Amino acid sequence: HHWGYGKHNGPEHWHKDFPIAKGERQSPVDIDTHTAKYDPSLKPLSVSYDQATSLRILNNGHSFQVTFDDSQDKAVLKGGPLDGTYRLLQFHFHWGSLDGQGSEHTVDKKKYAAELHLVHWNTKYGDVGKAVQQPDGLAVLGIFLKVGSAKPGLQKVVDVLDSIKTEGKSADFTNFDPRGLLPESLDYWTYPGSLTTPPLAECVTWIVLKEPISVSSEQVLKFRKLNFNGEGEPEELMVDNWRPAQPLKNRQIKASFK
Ligand SMILES: [N]S(=O)(=O)[C][C][C][C][C][C]C123[B@]45[B@@]67[B@@]89[C@]1%10B81%11B698B746B814B562B%10%1143
Ligand SMILES: [Zn+2]
Repeated sequence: HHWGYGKHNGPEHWHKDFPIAKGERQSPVDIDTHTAKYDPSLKPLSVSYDQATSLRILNNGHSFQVTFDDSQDKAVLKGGPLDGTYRLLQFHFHWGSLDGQGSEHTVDKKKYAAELHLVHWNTKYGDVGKAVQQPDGLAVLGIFLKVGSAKPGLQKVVDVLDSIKTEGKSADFTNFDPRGLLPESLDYWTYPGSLTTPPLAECVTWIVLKEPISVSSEQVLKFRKLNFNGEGEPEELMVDNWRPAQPLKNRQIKASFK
């Protein structure tokens, strides 16, 4: 049992191969908006994506991901709760079988239809493998998706998903601008946590934006046509690829806004 999201290999099984699943700083979590403290010392987040170079889009058996050139400081996250500079490696999504679930973080127990993660790693550690071994190695920018109006900036992604239906498939995905996926406000919540997929490493500063983006029903329906399986294996829709909320334990969620 390679891990997944089903009855026999899903999140409640992960601790057997990855014991840190039951650790002290696991993600995602419920963001209780009334308990999160406004921290007037938190800086605005700096998102510098003007020089981003997308490379490929890939179905990895658990999500689909757009990968970027992280060999230079072209698309970087700085400021906010972070020290130093974090390079964009990839983005991917988590989504549901229906619109009432799909997000990993929840807000006062509310689930969104999907959640976008933009994954960045701290350049002081030189590469992402080294960064995942450090408590401040990664910064993941989390954006909620609700269903309503279409997101134009998402359409270029949606339109190539038919070409990466099954696990292992990839395609050229150049000149994609991730600025088109961002909401107006960069107000955020932040807390120390983990990767939400194996190996569940406790290396992430989470930055979760308050404002969701709206996507259309037709856009999310295309997510739901992807397959967890490889080509030629029984077809199993890539849906509900989200880890549930984990215990907060001894952590404080801080808000950038009043
Ligand atoms: N859902 S989420 O946003 O929390 C997920 C972020 C996963 C980022 C990739 C980290 C990795 B995985 B293990 B070690 C590092 B080296 B090897 B494989 B390579 B990938 B890279
Ligand atoms: Zn993720």
